Amino acid sequence: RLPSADVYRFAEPDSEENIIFEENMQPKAGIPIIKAGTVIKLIERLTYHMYADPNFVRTFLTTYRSFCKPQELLSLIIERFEIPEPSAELKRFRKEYIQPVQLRVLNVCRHWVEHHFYDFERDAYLLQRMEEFIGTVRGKAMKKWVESITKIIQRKKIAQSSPPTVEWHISRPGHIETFDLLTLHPIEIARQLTLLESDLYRAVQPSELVGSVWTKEDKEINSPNLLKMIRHTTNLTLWFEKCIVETENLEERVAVVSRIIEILQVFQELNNFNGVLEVVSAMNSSPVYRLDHTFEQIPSRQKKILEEAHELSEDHYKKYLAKLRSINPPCVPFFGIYLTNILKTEEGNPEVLKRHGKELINFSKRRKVAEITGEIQQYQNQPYCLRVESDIKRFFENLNPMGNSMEKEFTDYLFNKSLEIEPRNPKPLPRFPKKYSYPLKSPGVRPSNP
Amino acid sequence: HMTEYKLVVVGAGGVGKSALTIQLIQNHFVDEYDPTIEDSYRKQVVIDGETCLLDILDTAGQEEYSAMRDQYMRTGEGFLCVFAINNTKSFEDIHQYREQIKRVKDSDDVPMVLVGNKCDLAARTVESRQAQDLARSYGIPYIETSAKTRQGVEDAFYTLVREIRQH
Ligand SMILES: OC1(c2ccc(Br)cc2)CCNCC1
Repeated sequence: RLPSADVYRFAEPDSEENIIFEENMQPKAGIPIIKAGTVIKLIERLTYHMYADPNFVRTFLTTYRSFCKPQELLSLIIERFEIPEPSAELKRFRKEYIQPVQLRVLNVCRHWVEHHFYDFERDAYLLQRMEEFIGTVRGKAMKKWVESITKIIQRKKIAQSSPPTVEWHISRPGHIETFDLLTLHPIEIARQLTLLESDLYRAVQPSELVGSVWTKEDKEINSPNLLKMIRHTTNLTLWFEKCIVETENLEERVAVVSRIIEILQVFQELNNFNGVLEVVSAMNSSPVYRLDHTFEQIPSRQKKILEEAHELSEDHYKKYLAKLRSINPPCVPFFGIYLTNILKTEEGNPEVLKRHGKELINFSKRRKVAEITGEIQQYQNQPYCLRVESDIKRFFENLNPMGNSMEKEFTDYLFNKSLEIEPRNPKPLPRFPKKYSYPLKSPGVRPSNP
Repeated sequence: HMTEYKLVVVGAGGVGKSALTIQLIQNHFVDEYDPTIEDSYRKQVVIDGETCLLDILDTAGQEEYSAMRDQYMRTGEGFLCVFAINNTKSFEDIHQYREQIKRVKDSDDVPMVLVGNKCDLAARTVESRQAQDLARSYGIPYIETSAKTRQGVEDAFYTLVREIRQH
């Protein structure tokens, strides 16, 4: 027997007007899947007495800010904990309702501070209230969980075998002044860029993605790690194009395209799909795509490598998607797909479902977004067994192919360079002098030492 | 085999461009959308009594991958250049989008349509006549659409298919 809704809101029974479910059950746990409900019913199920629901807690705490503010959530979980009484009945209620519920709200508080501490870093009064609440919790059964929460808060307030030998080509260790596309070793370009891109991939948090906040006016405040990651990717595509169209001599430009395809081959080996696609985007750009005299002189083996990479992107990433699903970490996924799927999930589904005239929060929409962020995180756990080279790393971090130019200015310059080096038919192909005073022959993509 | 039209949606981010394609594909009376499945971007339609398949590419959310536009744009035969009627910057960006499409396709006459989307109850800053004037200057159709009511969505897409057929 539970108290009245007039005294305790979470006692109100379930109905089609306050909670609705999906036909299926949690695959591994046999728990019903909540489709929609009121904030009171979602909070009740977040801290349910019958069973624990880690998947729902994980989903809720990731995606709740679209329908409930952090202050309002804390107020709701404090209310839930403060259970009033409605002998045999009283002793059973304390053990089958009050004790399990109070423990579940403490697990929520613990999951919140551990995995979503940003809410507290961003609102110091929210933490003041959490600490005040956690102070008022009493009981021998609670002390274990209350100490753990305090231990996390204070920790949050404070803040393998041998890898392969680093590969060198024309540029030697320490001689950063000569580092360039053709002087650094194609294997080391790909490894050092895979390390940068892997770290950029791993720094992106769900707080930057949930709510499509990277597309909104405050995207620079709310999605900074995602945008640094996209901007590096964009910079490498532009650098690859620049290298190509600024090599005016055909023989040297054939050598440039060929080396970039070797860097692609190594990105494929390393499962760096962001890198693979940086190269495919450069090759399919307007200035590079049209360079028929350059691509004709490219070895067939390399044409086929580039062609298979291009095909990953075809038919809405069909082959990319299957290839990613089949490989295991470490890998660097292409983020763009995730971004489009989160946006369209949020924009293509309603925030609310209406049942018998009452508004219900659409939780399934949120679950679908938490499914995408979970898949992003599964690839963020494993690092590459590759040694960092601090000078090569720095060279790629500081590439600035655009310079002080704006996007239009620069991409028009690249396109006008393309038309100059390979004019539009029936204009004859001019000749241009060499710019490289070192050998153009590649060392290959096979390691030089065992 | 029925004809398949590869369409590409292009436009500014942050102004609800994804609604145009989501509303086309979605059956009205079903508001449940899953961008993960093939059926979410492929639709069988009958335009002027001739059945065809529309394959629509909308990279909504990947605007910062500015060096991937050429790649994505090259997949298309027809383009929907979309702006929000409540955002003048998105309208002003159309000129460059079109210029890239022309460059990518290596053609001054690429099947294209100008779409003005009413994405929310924010105030209109782009008058119908401004967009109708711009569309005329390029020699292309202008369609206004409502993201809330589905008004104009089918006309935008069907007008593009007719532009491709009459190319
Ligand atoms: O063979 C071309 C090519 C193929 C694949 C990619 Br990716 C980029 C370009 C270059 C030469 N013009 C035709 C396409």
